[PDB]
Amino acid sequence: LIVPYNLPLPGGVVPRMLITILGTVKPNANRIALDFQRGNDVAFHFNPRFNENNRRVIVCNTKLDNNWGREERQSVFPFESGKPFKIQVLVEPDHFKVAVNDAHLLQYNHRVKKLNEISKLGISGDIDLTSASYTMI
Ligand SMILES: CO[C@H]1O[C@H](CO)[C@H](O)[C@H](OCc2cc3ccccc3oc2=O)[C@H]1OC(C)=O
Ligand SMILES: [Cl-]
Repeated sequence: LIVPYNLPLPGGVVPRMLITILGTVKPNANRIALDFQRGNDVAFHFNPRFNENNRRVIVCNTKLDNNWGREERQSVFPFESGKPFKIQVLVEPDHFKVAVNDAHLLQYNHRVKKLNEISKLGISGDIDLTSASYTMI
């Protein structure tokens, strides 16, 4: 698939929706980003950074009216340059739940509450993207 890739989420997200992204991190990658969007707002930005001051960190945040909010940072970093990955995002009633390579990684409490209006997922960064799909569990 071509990156950046836009995956429509028809009628928005709902609890029990599972999104699966398969790809390979490029050698010498700098960043990956998943952006769940509500129009111009970003309800959930998930942003692995491979070199922030010589550390690897995952930054999560929300953008409202063009302004970024308070960051939530995770130091557990399961991505590896050059290697294949699987990201699964499970929508639960109170948070997005993220697993990488079948291991739980983090939860992100819903700040944007109109879940039915979060109707696009943007996938970008230094990856080769193999597939991006959703199903209901
Ligand atoms: C406060 O802004 C930083 O932190 C934000 C999260 O709190 C975003 O990750 C944002 O990134 C959004 C962003 C970065 C980007 C980088 C390359 C290409 C396209 C990009 O599109 C973006 O929205 C960051 O901004 C910078 C300089 O990386
Ligand atoms: Cl809202």
